[PDB]
Amino acid sequence: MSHRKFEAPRHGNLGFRPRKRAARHQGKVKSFPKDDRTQKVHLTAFMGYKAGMTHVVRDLEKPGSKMHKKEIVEAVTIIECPPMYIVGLVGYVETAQGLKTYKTVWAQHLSDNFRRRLYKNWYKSKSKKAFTKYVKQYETEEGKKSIEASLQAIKKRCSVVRVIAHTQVHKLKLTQKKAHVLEIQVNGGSIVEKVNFAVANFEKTVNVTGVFAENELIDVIGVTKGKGFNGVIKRWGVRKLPRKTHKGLRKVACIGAWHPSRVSTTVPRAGQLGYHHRVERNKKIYRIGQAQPEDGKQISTGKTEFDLTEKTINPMGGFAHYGMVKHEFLMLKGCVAGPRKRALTLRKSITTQTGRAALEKITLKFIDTSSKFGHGLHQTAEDKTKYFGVKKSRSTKA
Amino acid sequence: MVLNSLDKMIQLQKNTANIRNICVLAHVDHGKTTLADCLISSNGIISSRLAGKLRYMDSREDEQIRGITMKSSAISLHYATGNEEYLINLIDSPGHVDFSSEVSTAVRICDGCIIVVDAVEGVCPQTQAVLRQAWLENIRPVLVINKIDRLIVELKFTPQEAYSHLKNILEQINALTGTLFTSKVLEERAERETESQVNPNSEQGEQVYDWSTGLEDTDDSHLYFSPEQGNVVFTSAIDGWGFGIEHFARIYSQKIGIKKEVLMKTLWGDYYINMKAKKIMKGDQAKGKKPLFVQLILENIWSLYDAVLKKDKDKIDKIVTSLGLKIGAREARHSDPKVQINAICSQWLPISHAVLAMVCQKLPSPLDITAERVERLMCTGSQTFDSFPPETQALKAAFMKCGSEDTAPVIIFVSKMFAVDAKALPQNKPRPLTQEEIAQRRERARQRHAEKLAAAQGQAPLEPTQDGSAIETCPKGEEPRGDEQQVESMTPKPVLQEENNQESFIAFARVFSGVARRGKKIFVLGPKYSPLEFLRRVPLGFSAPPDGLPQVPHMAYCALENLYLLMGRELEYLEEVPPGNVLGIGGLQDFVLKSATLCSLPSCPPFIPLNFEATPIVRVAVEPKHPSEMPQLVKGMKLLNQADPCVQILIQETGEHVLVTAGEVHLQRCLDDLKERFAKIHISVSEPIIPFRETITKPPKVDMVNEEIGKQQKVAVIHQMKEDQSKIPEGIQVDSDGLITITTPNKLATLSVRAMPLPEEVTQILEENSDLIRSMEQLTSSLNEGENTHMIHQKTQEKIWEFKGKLEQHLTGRRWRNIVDQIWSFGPRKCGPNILVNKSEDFQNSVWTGPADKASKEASRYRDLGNSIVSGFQLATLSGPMCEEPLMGVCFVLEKWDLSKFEEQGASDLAKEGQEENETCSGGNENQELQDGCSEAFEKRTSQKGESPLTDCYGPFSGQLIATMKEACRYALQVKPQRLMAAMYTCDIMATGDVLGRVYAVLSKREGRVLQEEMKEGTDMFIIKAVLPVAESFGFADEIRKRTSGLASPQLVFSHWEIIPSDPFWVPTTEEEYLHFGEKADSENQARKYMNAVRKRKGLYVEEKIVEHAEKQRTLSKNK
Amino acid sequence: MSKAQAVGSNYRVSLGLPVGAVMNSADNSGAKNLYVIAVKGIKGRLNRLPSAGVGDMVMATVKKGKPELRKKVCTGLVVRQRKHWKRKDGVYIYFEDNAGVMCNPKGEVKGNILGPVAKECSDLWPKVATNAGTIV
RNA sequence: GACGGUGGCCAUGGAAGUCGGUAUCCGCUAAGGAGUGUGUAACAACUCACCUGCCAAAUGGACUAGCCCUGAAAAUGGAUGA
RNA sequence: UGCGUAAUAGUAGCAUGAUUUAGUACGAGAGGAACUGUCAUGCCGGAUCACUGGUCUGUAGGUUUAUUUGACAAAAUAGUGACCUGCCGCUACCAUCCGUUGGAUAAUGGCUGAACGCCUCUAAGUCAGAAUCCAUUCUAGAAAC
Repeated sequence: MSHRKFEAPRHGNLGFRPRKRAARHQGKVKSFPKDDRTQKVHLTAFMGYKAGMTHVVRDLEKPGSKMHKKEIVEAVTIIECPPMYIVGLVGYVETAQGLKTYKTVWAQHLSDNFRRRLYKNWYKSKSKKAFTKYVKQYETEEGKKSIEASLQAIKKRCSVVRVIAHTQVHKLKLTQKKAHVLEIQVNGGSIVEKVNFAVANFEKTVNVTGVFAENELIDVIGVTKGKGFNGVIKRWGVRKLPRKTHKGLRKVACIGAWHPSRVSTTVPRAGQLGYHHRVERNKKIYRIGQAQPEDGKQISTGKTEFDLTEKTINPMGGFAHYGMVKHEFLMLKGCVAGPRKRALTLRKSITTQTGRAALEKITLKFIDTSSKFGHGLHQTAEDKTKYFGVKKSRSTKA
Repeated sequence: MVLNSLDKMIQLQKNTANIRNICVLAHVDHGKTTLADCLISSNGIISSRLAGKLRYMDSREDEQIRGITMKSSAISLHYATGNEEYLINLIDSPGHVDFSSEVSTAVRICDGCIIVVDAVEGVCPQTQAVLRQAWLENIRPVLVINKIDRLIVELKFTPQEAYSHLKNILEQINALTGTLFTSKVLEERAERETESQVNPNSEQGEQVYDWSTGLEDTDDSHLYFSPEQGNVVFTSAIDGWGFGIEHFARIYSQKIGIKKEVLMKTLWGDYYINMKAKKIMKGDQAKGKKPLFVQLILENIWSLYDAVLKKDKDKIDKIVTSLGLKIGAREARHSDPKVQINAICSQWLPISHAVLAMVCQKLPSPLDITAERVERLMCTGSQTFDSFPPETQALKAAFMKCGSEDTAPVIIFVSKMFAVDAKALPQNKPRPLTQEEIAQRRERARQRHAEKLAAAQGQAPLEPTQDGSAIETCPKGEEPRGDEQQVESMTPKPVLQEENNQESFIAFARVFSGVARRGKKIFVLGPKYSPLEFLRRVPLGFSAPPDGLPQVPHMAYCALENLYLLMGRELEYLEEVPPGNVLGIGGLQDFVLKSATLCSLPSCPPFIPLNFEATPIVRVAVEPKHPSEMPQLVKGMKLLNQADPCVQILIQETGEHVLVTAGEVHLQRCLDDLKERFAKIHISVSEPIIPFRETITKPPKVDMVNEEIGKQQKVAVIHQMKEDQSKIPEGIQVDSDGLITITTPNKLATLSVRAMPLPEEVTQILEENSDLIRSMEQLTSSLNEGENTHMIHQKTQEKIWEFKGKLEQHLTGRRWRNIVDQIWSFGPRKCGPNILVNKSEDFQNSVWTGPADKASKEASRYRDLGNSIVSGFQLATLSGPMCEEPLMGVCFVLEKWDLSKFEEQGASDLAKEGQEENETCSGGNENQELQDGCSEAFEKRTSQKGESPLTDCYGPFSGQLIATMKEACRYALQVKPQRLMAAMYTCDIMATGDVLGRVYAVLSKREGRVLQEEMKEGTDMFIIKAVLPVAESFGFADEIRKRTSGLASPQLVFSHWEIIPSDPFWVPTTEEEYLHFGEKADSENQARKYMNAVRKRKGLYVEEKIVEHAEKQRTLSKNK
Repeated sequence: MSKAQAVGSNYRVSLGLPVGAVMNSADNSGAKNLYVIAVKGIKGRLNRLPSAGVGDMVMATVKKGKPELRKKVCTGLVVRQRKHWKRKDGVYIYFEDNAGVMCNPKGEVKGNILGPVAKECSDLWPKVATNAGTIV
């Protein structure tokens, strides 16, 4: 039979067809640009943490429009961006099969990441004395010799190198019992230059200010929300059981025809809802913030008008299940993969682009503070409510 | 001028001979934008071009490039400059693209016009049609050359090309000049030169100092190759320009000190100043140096453009300064590149200071040029004029001073009326009746009331904005509404719109009248006024009221409270017009009828009869849709008359549902009009048009017609005429090879006829229709004719003193003067080419004397058998050799008709007849109280004696007899040899060397032949003569245009009709004859379908009766 | 047809209902109702109504009105969608009940537009803007 | 190089070799059809037929049949068996 | 036991409108374009929930019926009593944000250029060049390292 329509796209993109539970609970990387700019200060990739969204008015700069400048609310994603410490370097080697991890070169600086790659060794699923240093942590003073030996090797071996980076989160409230390691392929400059830079980094602990700009197109990588064993009516864009008189709950109806006489791989079918990676591309970003702790706490936006009367940006309270901000942040234009205990591995776009409203530098006005039943608009609404009474409303719920 | 009012103009408008009528005109409205733009700025009652371009005027660059976009509009453009009035008024006549009556009509609404001629093409059907009328009238039209800032801005050339362009224009115009008039000496003047001032005392005297040199008119007083006393112009409008030669001169004057007149002459052609210190030495007047425009004047302009393009702020200013004028205000206010130019060209633009003087110089009074424009169009007719002695009561003295009377009687003239049920602004309400209030409004509704209107509109329903400063302020025409009243006034009420309901009395037209006032009476004339009709196209002249002379006798007056063109609309304030004006009838009048000239006089010789036809006779016999709207069409056609000069509504020749037009698309336009801008009905069109003439080539052979041209033995003339029809309906009894008789009763009452050719000149006059309907019927009751008897003879030669038939006369001796009375049915329309031949005093009660047609001649009695003859042989002349259509190009002959035949032929048909009527034989002399046989004897004076013993009351019954005459005749024609005499217009096509061949090709394609060529004396233009049929001559001009670039100009003159090879047939109506089977191509041609929907035409005649009668549908044919 | 939007299309589609929804005529012409046949520009897909415009042109009919205007399709203009929307602004215009007007195929509204008209619609169709003193 | 009687006769202001049609003949020459086209309003101009210069030995048509190609598109992925 | 590699497989964005161009080219006219740029939409695909809308065992609060607990009160039963609000949450082109760039070719247009003194996009050789092809980007990650 013809079909008989036209459209029937495979309801859903075939491009994510395995649709498993993606392993890495940080945005796993497998992709970076390439360069030899004298500026090698760019590392490619940070990693922040989502702790909710808020919204913002900003007058927009895109002449040709119905109005060239005009107030508009845009939603906006905010992410705690703590310090990336870099416990070591990993070199590489160019080859037929791809590349390879001959073996790492870790300096010293920190050892908190260590008691996360741990509490799992030998009988009874787990123990708390190390049985293994067998793919792991070296010494300190009798470690740097090795680096010296092997730096030269990686200096010569032209295959690219990435930094063994990691974020700090026990410094946030989340207390993550998972190890939060991440590679960051250093780009620009000579191989030698890159390795030197990496070496230098071990002495320090970078933050996102150096990586991205206030106006900078990221490709966020995360893990979407894992919504559970779930149905085809809900897993794809398929129209449902045609009638009430029909006899199914969870169906397509046809699932592939007598046709080639086995079912086809590609046919709408229920499984589990996307907890995949994906790579949302070209998030322009509106602001890097300054870090809250030890002053900067009462300063997230500055002057009255265009930054408005002082405040923290954060959404109030401890939340019944969730996180509240305490470090510098990134204001990504709306939406990112997953919810609010979820690692947004960031990387600058592969093909950094001029276009139009990819780079257009941008300014803000009013900015929200969430939940309406119980609270209002941060410091101002705090005051008014209080004035009205302290028996009625003030706006603080622990 | 920014400030002018109507209070000042009304007083100065009263006086005459110092007003000067001027008008805007073009070939297809090309260069209309330019002319108008410059004028708008000048005019003060519209408050400049800031609050300008109101009251219908759509400016466009497409037009400039080359574009028609025709429109019927008018802006009130009076000027109270100095101490005088100037009735210009922006006339925008749409005209028509092909030659026509329409073109003649629309274009003639102009006095002292400026004419834009040749866009980027000449010798077209466009240019020789609209402006054909304008250059014929000696009204001193000035040569307006096309846009020159196209050569500076768009194409980007140096000012040296301007000269070239000018030359080209002149060349183009030369051709135009050589269509009419003569242009052998004017080809020398189609160049660019200034041969004066070559002497040493002139080259450094009048070039340093002023002195004077002549700029007066030479040879021609039209638009051909003349300065017109310094009013030639180079009209542009890309940022608005109002300039020409005078402007150029002025600048030159300012540099050192030379007179303007001198400079203008220099600038018309080429002149060579060396520029050492404005002194020249000879040697450069035979070899050259450098022309003026690229040296100075246009050079500056060019420089300015360049500056603008690059973007310089001070450079432009410097250039302006150099150019010899002020630099303006907007130099450091805006960024000002084009803005500066715009600013300057609002200060520069008011031409009233310069041009008015020039106009005055050109034209001392409108009284002078009126005498030269009476003899150039219709005023008595196409034959004679009012300027000649024919029709001279009090016209020659009148139109020397212009108008009919100085106290304003009003007249009429067609220029196409406005569309009703859309505009209906002339009303009987207080604010138009009060002439002052309206005037006030007009002067205040440009940019002053606009603000108020705006305020009213945006802030009446409340809350346009939400939380804004619109409702907070609540403006009453204060600070907010003051803005947006300088680029274009938003909602200004431009034409003073209809406050109260529609009462349509709108009209466009022209009238020349004296000092008219409010509450002025005029004697309204009827729907058909005979006296007026009797005055035009003849030498008669007289003024008397109705005493039963017209159809409707009337003694009633109609009011006329204003004179309007609808330029400022409604009943205007400016009504005190001088002798000669561009406005038409006003008040409560839109009657611009053909036979009713609205005047204060009860009757008078009409000053202008309606326009003449470019190509004679374009018609179509359409019919309407839905039953109640049948008279609606007719009604509409009364309004159509008002609009266009020709439509068949007055005097029924072809019935009232027929158009009469001259043109290619004119007819089409007319058709569309009565669905749209008159009656709002919908009608069945039929684009197949013009039935051709059906000519019989030669007589029939020996059968029952012994007087004949010998034999008809041919296979085919073009298609077969023998085996296609006839020989078996009534041919089984008699005639083998054809059929020229009948045998229904079978030799109780039979006849035989012949169709000879007739000479062509004779035919032409017959078909013109000089004879009347009363000339052929009822001469005893009415007056007995005398002048008409000889005229007929002079055309068709036959008389009652001819007892050797038609043959003698046709051959030998043409143009005799004798009496052609006692004729029943002279032709198909009773004024045509056919005639029933008297070759007998009396056969046997047949073929002598009409129903009451007499020459004072009788053998025994006037009594005979005229009732059965006249009705029968009328139908014989109206069914041709293929059924239907009139016999045209033919002189009919009746060999014999015999009633009371006591002989008979034994057969079945005869037997049947006998059974039916119960007669032993036919008669009239005898009776048995049975049968009929009506005659002229009974109604005239009872019984018949002398010529016969008893009166005819016996033989086959009258109806049957009538039927049978038609039949035999029909048969005879069908068998005779025949060819299609196609309708023709000769094409006297004005052509040039390269586009003769192309023209010929077209002719070849669409029938005909080139006869000969006539060459114009002393020019490259010719005029080719060639015959071309009428049906194919439609859409001809367009085709020509398509073929090349309209380089050949067609004009279809009527040169009779000719015999050309095409199959002259159409399937016979009788089914016995269709058993032979006329072919679907050759006996049903596409050229020969002019009959199914191209022949519903009867004011006079078009009757076709159903043949054969014999009692009932059971008793008609039983043994037959 | 017509078509002239805008600049932009004044952003996203929103409706009060697609095909088969009555909205008032809001017009001096004696159309008293407007019932949708379909909407212009809807290219559409498998099973999906041709859905109401925010201020866009529709194939419509006079279901209850003047009998002269009754029957015969008519291009119209939606003026206010009962069912709501957010604009590039951060407001949510919402109305009492759906409404539009019968119009010319160059967009032009016939008489004068009754009641309130969303500004987007006005922007889209200049005639609409012209022929009303309420544009909110 | 590719001329003359000559605008041959027709049609035709004109169509001269060449809108188109007909007869289609001769002079002089190595050589040139009352002319293959392009083109010209039409003549011309160019190009061809037709003749010679130079290069310097092969060339031109018309078919015939061997393989290859064109024809030669249909439905799960794909079969000289691979 | 870390952090990686990526063979293999799959693969996604597709299309319109307005505007500029421009009432310019083009065109006798009537009519009437494009390359580029600009702003939006349709459908589709991936997310999300700042906003709004949706819902309610949050039985969170109120309003009310009947009943029961002597009344007040506070509770129950009514299998969530009904009704109005209504959080977190999940979710709606019933909201929001996001969907790239290199080589390789096709047709086709050439270039030099023979076979075949010329001539030819072709035979040797090669230039440009599709929604195409394959990569880039993106999903999974081999009894693969």
